[PDB]
Amino acid sequence: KVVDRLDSQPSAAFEQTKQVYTFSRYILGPHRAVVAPVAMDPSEKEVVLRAVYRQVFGNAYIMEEERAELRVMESQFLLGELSVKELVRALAKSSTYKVRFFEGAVQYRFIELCFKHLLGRAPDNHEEIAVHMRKYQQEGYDAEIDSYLDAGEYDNVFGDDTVPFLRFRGVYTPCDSFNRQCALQGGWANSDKAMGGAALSGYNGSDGRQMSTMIGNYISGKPIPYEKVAADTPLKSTAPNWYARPNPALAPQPAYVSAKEIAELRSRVSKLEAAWSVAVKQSAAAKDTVETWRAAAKEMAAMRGISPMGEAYFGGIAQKVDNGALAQLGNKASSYKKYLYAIETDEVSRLEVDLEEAKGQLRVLEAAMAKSTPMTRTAE
Amino acid sequence: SIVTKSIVNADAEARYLSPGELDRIKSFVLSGQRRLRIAQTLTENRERIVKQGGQQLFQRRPDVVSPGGNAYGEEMTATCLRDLDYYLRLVTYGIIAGDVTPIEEIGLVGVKEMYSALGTPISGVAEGIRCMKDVACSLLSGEDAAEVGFYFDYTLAAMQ
Amino acid sequence: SIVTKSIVNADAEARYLSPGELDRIKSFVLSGQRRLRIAQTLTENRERIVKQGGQQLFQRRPDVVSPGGNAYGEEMTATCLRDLDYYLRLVTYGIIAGDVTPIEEIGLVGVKEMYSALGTPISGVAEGIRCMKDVACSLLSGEDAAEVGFYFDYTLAAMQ
Amino acid sequence: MLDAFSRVVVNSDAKAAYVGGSDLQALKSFIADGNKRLDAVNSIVSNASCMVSDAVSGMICENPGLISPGGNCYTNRRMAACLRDGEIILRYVSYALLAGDASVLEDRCLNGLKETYIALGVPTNSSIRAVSIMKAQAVAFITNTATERKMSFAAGDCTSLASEVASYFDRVGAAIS
Amino acid sequence: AYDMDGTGAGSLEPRGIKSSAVEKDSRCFKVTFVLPSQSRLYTFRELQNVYTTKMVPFSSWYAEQQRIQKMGGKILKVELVAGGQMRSVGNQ
Amino acid sequence: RTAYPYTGSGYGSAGVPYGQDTYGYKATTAKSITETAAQAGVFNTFVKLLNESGVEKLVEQAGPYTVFAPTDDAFAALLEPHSFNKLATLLRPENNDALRKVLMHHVIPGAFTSASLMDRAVTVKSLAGE
Amino acid sequence: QLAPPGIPPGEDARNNQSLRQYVARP
Amino acid sequence: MLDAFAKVVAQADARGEFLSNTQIDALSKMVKEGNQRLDIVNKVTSNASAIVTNSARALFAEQPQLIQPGGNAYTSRRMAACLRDMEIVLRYVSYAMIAGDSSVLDDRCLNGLRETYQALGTPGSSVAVAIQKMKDASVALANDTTGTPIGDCSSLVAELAGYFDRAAVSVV
Amino acid sequence: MKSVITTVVSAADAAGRFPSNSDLESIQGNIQRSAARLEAAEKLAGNHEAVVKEAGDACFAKYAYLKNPGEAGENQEKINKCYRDVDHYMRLVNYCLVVGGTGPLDEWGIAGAREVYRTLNLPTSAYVASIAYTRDRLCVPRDMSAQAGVEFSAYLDYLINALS
Ligand SMILES: *CC[C@H]1/C(=C/c2[nH]c(/C=C3N=C(/C=C4\NC(=O)C(CC)=C4C)C(C)=C\3CCC(=O)O)c(CCC(=O)O)c2C)NC(=O)[C@@H]1C
Ligand SMILES: *[C@@H](C)[C@H]1/C(=C/C2=NC(=C\c3[nH]c(C[C@H]4NC(=O)C(C=C)=C4C)c(C)c3CCC(=O)O)/C(CCC(=O)O)=C2C)NC(=O)[C@@H]1C
Ligand SMILES: *[C@@H](C)[C@H]1/C(=C/C2=NC(=C\c3[nH]c(C[C@H]4NC(=O)C(C=C)=C4C)c(C)c3CCC(=O)O)/C(CCC(=O)O)=C2C)NC(=O)[C@@H]1C
Ligand SMILES: *[C@@H](C)[C@H]1/C(=C/C2=NC(=C\c3[nH]c(C[C@H]4NC(=O)C(C=C)=C4C)c(C)c3CCC(=O)O)/C(CCC(=O)O)=C2C)NC(=O)[C@@H]1C
Ligand SMILES: *[C@H](C)[C@H]1/C(=C/C2=NC(=C\c3[nH]c(C[C@H]4NC(=O)C(C=C)=C4C)c(C)c3CCC(=O)O)/C(CCC(=O)O)=C2C)NC(=O)[C@@H]1C
Ligand SMILES: *[C@H](C)[C@H]1/C(=C/C2=NC(=C\c3[nH]c(C[C@H]4NC(=O)C(C=C)=C4C)c(C)c3CCC(=O)O)/C(CCC(=O)O)=C2C)NC(=O)[C@@H]1C
Ligand SMILES: *[C@H](C)[C@H]1/C(=C/C2=NC(=C\c3[nH]c(C[C@H]4NC(=O)C(C=C)=C4C)c(C)c3CCC(=O)O)/C(CCC(=O)O)=C2C)NC(=O)[C@@H]1C
Ligand SMILES: C=CC1=C(C)[C@@H](Cc2[nH]c(/C=C3N=C(/C=C4\NC(=O)[C@H](C)[C@H]4CC)C(C)=C\3CCC(=O)O)c(CCC(=O)O)c2C)NC1=O
Ligand SMILES: C=CC1=C(C)[C@@H](Cc2[nH]c(/C=C3N=C(/C=C4\NC(=O)[C@H](C)[C@H]4CC)C(C)=C\3CCC(=O)O)c(CCC(=O)O)c2C)NC1=O
Ligand SMILES: CCC1=C(C)/C(=C/C2=NC(=C\c3[nH]c(/C=C4\NC(=O)[C@H](C)[C@H]4CC)c(C)c3CCC(=O)O)/C(CCC(=O)O)=C2C)NC1=O
Ligand SMILES: CCC1=C(C)/C(=C/C2=NC(=C\c3[nH]c(/C=C4\NC(=O)[C@H](C)[C@H]4CC)c(C)c3CCC(=O)O)/C(CCC(=O)O)=C2C)NC1=O
Ligand SMILES: CCC1=C(C)/C(=C/C2=NC(=C\c3[nH]c(/C=C4\NC(=O)[C@H](C)[C@H]4CC)c(C)c3CCC(=O)O)/C(CCC(=O)O)=C2C)NC1=O
Repeated sequence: KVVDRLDSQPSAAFEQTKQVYTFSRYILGPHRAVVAPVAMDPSEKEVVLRAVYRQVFGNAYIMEEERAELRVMESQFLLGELSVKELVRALAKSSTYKVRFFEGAVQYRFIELCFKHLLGRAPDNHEEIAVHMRKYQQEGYDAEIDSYLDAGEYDNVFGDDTVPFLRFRGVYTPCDSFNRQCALQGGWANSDKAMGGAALSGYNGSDGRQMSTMIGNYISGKPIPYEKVAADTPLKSTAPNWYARPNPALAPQPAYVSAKEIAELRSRVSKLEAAWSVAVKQSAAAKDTVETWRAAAKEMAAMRGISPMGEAYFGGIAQKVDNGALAQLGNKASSYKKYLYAIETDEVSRLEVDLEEAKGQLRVLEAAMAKSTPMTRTAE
Repeated sequence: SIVTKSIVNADAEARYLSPGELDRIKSFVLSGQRRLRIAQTLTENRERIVKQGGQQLFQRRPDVVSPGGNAYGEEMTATCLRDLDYYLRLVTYGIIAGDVTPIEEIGLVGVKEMYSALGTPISGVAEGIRCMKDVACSLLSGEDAAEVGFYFDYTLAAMQ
Repeated sequence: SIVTKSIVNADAEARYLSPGELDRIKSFVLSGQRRLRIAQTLTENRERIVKQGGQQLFQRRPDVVSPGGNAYGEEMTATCLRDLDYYLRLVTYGIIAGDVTPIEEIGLVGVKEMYSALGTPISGVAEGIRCMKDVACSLLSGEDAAEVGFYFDYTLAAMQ
Repeated sequence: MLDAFSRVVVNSDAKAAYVGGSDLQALKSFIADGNKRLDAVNSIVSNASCMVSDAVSGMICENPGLISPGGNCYTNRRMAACLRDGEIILRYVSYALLAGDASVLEDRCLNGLKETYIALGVPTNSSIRAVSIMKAQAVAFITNTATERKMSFAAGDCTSLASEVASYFDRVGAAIS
Repeated sequence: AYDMDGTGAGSLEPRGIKSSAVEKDSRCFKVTFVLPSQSRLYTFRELQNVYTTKMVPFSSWYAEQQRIQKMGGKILKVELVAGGQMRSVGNQ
Repeated sequence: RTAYPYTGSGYGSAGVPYGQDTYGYKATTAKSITETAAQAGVFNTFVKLLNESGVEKLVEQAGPYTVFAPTDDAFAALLEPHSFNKLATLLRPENNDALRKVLMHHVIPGAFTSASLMDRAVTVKSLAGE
Repeated sequence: QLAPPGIPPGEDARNNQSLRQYVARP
Repeated sequence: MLDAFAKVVAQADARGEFLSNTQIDALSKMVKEGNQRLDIVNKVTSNASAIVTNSARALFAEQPQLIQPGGNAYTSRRMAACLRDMEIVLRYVSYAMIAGDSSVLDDRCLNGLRETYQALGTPGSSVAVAIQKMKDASVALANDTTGTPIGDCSSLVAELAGYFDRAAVSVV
Repeated sequence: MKSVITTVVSAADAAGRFPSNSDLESIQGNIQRSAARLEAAEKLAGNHEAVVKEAGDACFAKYAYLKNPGEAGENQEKINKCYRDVDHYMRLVNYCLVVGGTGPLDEWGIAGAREVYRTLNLPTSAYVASIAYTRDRLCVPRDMSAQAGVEFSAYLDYLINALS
């Protein structure tokens, strides 16, 4: 039993943060929970208002000429009768929101943006998308914003005083839906005006189509390609800055590939993962030279004990026996330090590291070979 | 293998094998069935050899297992018998090969550097080999023990 | 000596010594007063440096003097301390000669062959010289105990 | 929220004054007793865990009716919650000691804390006794007169910090009263 | 000590190859060549490998590379693996 | 039975010849900088400039270099409005010294491989001096 | 090395004397 | 006799100038050194007997002609006067170390010491050997930790070596 | 991580402001407090194997029930993986002293430790009886300076506060 409750449930009375957030990517980056305190200074009402305009507009840039329509609902928050969940309801029902994300958007793109902005959650399966389409056609835009917020999910996750954030939930109910979140919040330096093509399709930046890619992955249950999760991603904004020996970062697609060097790489991963299957099996029994004598060497050393440390005279000279737990076994400081160097010393781990350096290189060399007819080649 | 050592001496002279050097191989391959029996009877007595040969090493050198000794503790005496098991393995190679060059290139060249780097008394290692030779030779006839006794004694010389 | 190595090195090229090579001879004869005094301070502490050094060696290596060890018995331990006196005498020659070449030409060329033939553990002779180094280095000043310790560390490196 | 140097600007702004040579005296005393302030905040957050269980368990040993059936520290769900809010109160107190002003203890933590405990059912008279035990420990660590933990300071006296922090604990003892 | 002490024509030492290496120079090349014997058919000595790749010091590359040419050999490649290029001092 | 055998003959070996082909010290198959670039067929403009400017004399030296030669598409990308203002006068037949300083900036002393530069920021001085 | 005889070191009186009235020290 | 602080004031008064802000900060870092300067003076006076009697014992070993009959340090009174001069020079060098200025050392220890040793016939080159033997015996005793916290005393030990060198050239 | 620099650049970037004057002032306090805590990181780098050995057998002398069959010290392989864990916690404290704040102990040594010690049945009192031993062995002028011993015993108590 590792986790005890998910983030879709309310927090228990004995915790500050939730449990699934404590070892997630939540602790590592900017996608955290900003809460408004009980009594707010006007300087720290900006720290809550700049975080709302980050999330709810999805890194769109509100000019001050067009922040002037929001001063009526800003001041109703700065007074203090609109909570954060009621400010974002009126901000979604605004005019500057419907111009940006509704009035040129296909209905798939508007729902997946409302799933990104109001909830911290890319759209999970298909019949959830379908039922949220099937209010707007029957009830209009007005009641459909009450679908996301006036259900159990917003109250259990954000309450009424937290600004929405992209949730790194730990447990994902399809495991595909972790990929959707990384394909939708795709970059710190990105925004939905760019990802939806809403600046290049129109005239001087206005009149854009907010058209969606990855529509077919909603209907047909199909995974996201791994490039859209590893190269322009929240995982690079929340990068752990580890030493990882299989480094997950997507290398740049090279110019000047050749089908010769792909065939040598494709062959050598078959030499490595066939070797891995015959070395994993060989290990766990006969890997250790000093293991068959352990029961014979453990029955030989079990006599001549000195309780008041400083016995074993061996003549009249003195010997300084120490009764530590480690040194009673005959071990040194290098006995526990050997577990740290087993990456370039083990034969089972050297194979697996060398295998996945190669499928890293093969996944980007193959994909650069997906290019065609007028290609100029090289001599290595 | 004497077949290997017998060809390298002929190529150095740049000539075919002499009529005498050919008699070496047929007299060696003739005794192949005998060497397989000798080395095999030692293989079936590993625990009786390396354990008995090891405990006797702890009576003639009680300091290697006392506090401050190299083989003090459960692990250093477990690594203790590991070295003895290596050398009994190499002696069976030399018997089937008819040469000490298997033992020489595996465990005799650079042995003083390895053990000096580990702090292990080389005089205590050869004492365990002299104790394994008595356990080994006691399970074989005098006809065979005098033959296998050379491979044990050859390693003692190089280990000093 | 520093002068000897400069003359033989310039003879292999068949030429005269250069100003850089003559400065090393001037810089060496200037320190002759300090070298003659440091060697005198060690020669006056023979019985303490030797006896003190061999006393600590038998606590870090109690097996060499126990039953079965090389230096077992009064006559053997007497020759035990006799060897430490050889290397203390050689160290005073190196401090005065300006380099370690007397220690090498006397008692370092073939030292591993000598001690392997006598049955003596060479690792114990290097442990006994390291104990004499601590005793001899406790009778000297700040910078005079540093260089004298280098002549004791050279002997141990060449003895392993 | 505010600290010590911002209170003397807020006070000197309703009178439209510059902050000159007279008002700079309470602040030069603040920046010269600064190493004593960090040495007092370090001495409190370094014992923060053991102070709270010292205090909640003292709240039980004097009042056995808190662990009785239906008591407010009955299950493990409720006993752990009482150890949680003890750690929040000591956290917001030690914020105000570091700044030099209770302007952050009184608007984040203490503002609305009393009426929250009424909606839950937390007894206030026993939760006073917890903060009072915590006050006895925080003035014991600052003055280095804890009987079982001697931190190592330079020689001097911190009686004003031991009385600045006692008033911070009495605000918590007066707000939820 | 070095090969360029002025020894040339009309000196007491016989005429030979002179190198431009300093005293105890430490530059080495890496060469590759084939050198047939061209005398085995009247001496009848053993057969030896004539395809060589080895590191040769700067001090001897003029003499070696001039000897391989006299004896019919063919040099297939040469590179400098140790030393600097156009260094004034620091070749020792 | 292993994964990474060791090379060598005789007893205590694995069955792999020394150096994987009995060649302990193998001969150099790689070729010079100026001809390995002319062989690939994409460093056409670059190598032609090294011959016309005179920088080819030091690109062939034995010194370990780390060249950053620009592809032929890079030299064709100089038609940008900005970069053209800076380098359009290098086309004049009298500005050869200015071309040598712009080319010699790509020859770095030392052998920096793409794997040694992983997660490391290094600063050096080009053969031009900057 | 040392000041002249009798002059307390660092406390000379000819320190900043102008040239037009400088007296040479015997 | 004036210390390092009064040396700055004595130069400023002959200019008629106030001390500028770059001179006060050079004096506020002399205060910041402070405790490290008193640690040096404490270490060379606590061992002041051992510095003299070891450097003397090491001076007649190198130069045995000083204590032969006919040497300058052969008798009881001539030997005691030899150890006396070394304690005086070591006393005034520690006065200049606590002051930060060599003014007291050449005011009343070094004025006429060269002409004194020429009158007596004392070999002043051998007196300079004895100052240098006391120098490194106290330099090596300044930069060992032994109850001090770990830090950099490198500029102060270089300052202490300068006073021993000034006394050793003002004697021959 | 969590350093002095990372808190003043992430609070700035949340606001959208350049490095302000109160930012560069806080990095000056990183210059004054530096040599105190870079003096305790070097004392830990050159003497850790003698600290970890002495801190490790304090765990087994205090609780000798661990060496029973069934517990977390039943053989030589688990005992080596015990002294290894003390050398991990001691190496992270050396990383915290070099960075400046509690960056490395949070993300590499705490964030998940409440879970991996429950499933593997590792008792956590046995972890803190090794860390509390080293905090009580600190003789503050002998081992290091007095201000280094504050910076050293601060992360030692930060860790005991997180595991208890
Ligand atoms: C080991 C030292 C070397 C040495 C010393 C030596 N000195 C003397 C005699 C005198 N020294 C002084 C010195 C001082 N007088 C002062 O007032 C001061 C402070 C300003 C000093 C440092 C004086 C006045 C004398 C002569 C009077 C006396 O006897 O005290 C002597 C004795 C010479 C004699 O003939 O009596 C010795 C031996 N000489 C050496 O050989 C050492 C190298
Ligand atoms: C009262 C609680 C104590 C006490 C306090 C004193 N502390 C004094 C000096 C002091 N404390 C520190 C560490 C502090 N400064 C920092 O920068 C940080 C963290 C980043 C901390 C925790 C320092 C550096 C100093 C200065 C002395 C030193 O160099 O170690 C102090 C002296 C007064 C002063 O210097 O201002 C006092 C009185 N002392 C006590 O005895 C009670 C119990
Ligand atoms: C260089 C000689 C040493 C070294 C010296 C340091 N000492 C430091 C502080 C310090 N020094 C003293 C000695 C001195 N001060 C006095 O008041 C008296 C007696 C009246 C003496 C003899 C004291 C008392 C102190 C304590 C000051 C304090 O800590 O408050 C010091 C700086 C401390 C630090 O930064 O850690 C240094 C560097 N240290 C060395 O490594 C060499 C060997
Ligand atoms: C000995 C005094 C301890 C003890 C230790 C054991 N730990 C075991 C496994 C283990 N420990 C950790 C945490 C550790 N690894 C890290 O990388 C870091 C920080 C960088 C830390 C603190 C992990 C992740 C694991 C599992 C993987 C592994 O083997 O390292 C362990 C083995 C238990 C088992 O195999 O069932 C032991 C015995 N046990 C004790 O009794 C005290 C608490
Ligand atoms: C353990 C046996 C593996 C291993 C696992 C790691 N997984 C890490 C993050 C992570 N793991 C999952 C899988 C799981 N979570 C789910 O929600 C679902 C399905 C609904 C599954 C199967 C996911 C989706 C994620 C990413 C989500 C997140 O991080 O919040 C992880 C941490 C990596 C990191 O911090 O960068 C590890 C180490 N790793 C192993 O070595 C063994 C083989
Ligand atoms: C312990 C000394 C008390 C006690 C505490 C209980 N509190 C319970 C719930 C609860 N506690 C707080 C206080 C805390 N949260 C904050 O945000 C702040 C200030 C910033 C503080 C001090 C709150 C707000 C709540 C309710 C909401 C929540 O739990 O998150 C609680 C649980 C009651 C239950 O299980 O029904 C307990 C037992 N109770 C006691 O008897 C002593 C006196
Ligand atoms: C400068 C690049 C020279 C140089 C000259 C030095 N002069 C020193 C002292 C000094 N200078 C003067 C002449 C000065 N006083 C005036 O009133 C006028 C003109 C109106 C001038 C040029 C005098 C009279 C004196 C002595 C009085 C005094 O000490 O102030 C001097 C210090 C000498 C010393 O203390 O022994 C120097 C070093 N300095 C150089 O290095 C080059 C040669
Ligand atoms: C019925 C149960 C019961 C208890 C548990 C104690 C709890 C307790 N401790 C103190 C008093 C104190 N309590 C602590 C707390 C601690 N001491 C430490 O060193 C640790 C950090 C921490 C325990 C983990 C401290 C430091 C003092 C001050 C005196 C001292 O211990 O040095 C006080 C108030 C003052 C007093 O009574 O004198 C109380 C109620 N008393 C009880 O009646
Ligand atoms: C990383 C920081 C760090 C430390 C704190 C020490 C911790 C430590 N201290 C000692 C060793 C010691 N420590 C002390 C100190 C004391 N004993 C007392 O009774 C007094 C209360 C206290 C003075 C403050 C003494 C006297 C010894 C030597 C005797 C002993 O080992 O107990 C040893 C044994 C090896 C040694 O001598 O150093 C170790 C590991 N080492 C470190 O590397
Ligand atoms: C087949 C050729 C061959 C040999 C012999 C060999 C020996 C060998 N002996 C070792 C250690 C050791 N060897 C000994 C040996 C001894 N202690 C004593 O008291 C005796 C004098 C002596 C004989 C038992 C000990 C105690 C260790 C462990 C040292 C340590 O753990 O630090 C080790 C290091 C650990 C390991 O086994 O990987 C090697 C490699 N390797 C080889 O390839
Ligand atoms: C100047 C260079 C030099 C050296 C070093 C030297 C050594 C030397 N050591 C000898 C014996 C010996 N050496 C030792 C030495 C030791 N026993 C121990 O336990 C220690 C580990 C070790 C060092 C103290 C012993 C015990 C003997 C006598 C051996 C015997 O009698 O069986 C002998 C034979 C007897 C003699 O002639 O004295 C020589 C010649 N000769 C030289 O010319
Ligand atoms: C008989 C056929 C043959 C030739 C010609 C030959 C040349 C030859 N020239 C060399 C060097 C050299 N050659 C020169 C030559 C010149 N510098 C200039 O500025 C001029 C352009 C040029 C004179 C025309 C220099 C300066 C070196 C030394 C290079 C250095 O030390 O870096 C070396 C390296 C070894 C040594 O210098 O001793 C060889 C082997 N070897 C042969 O087997």
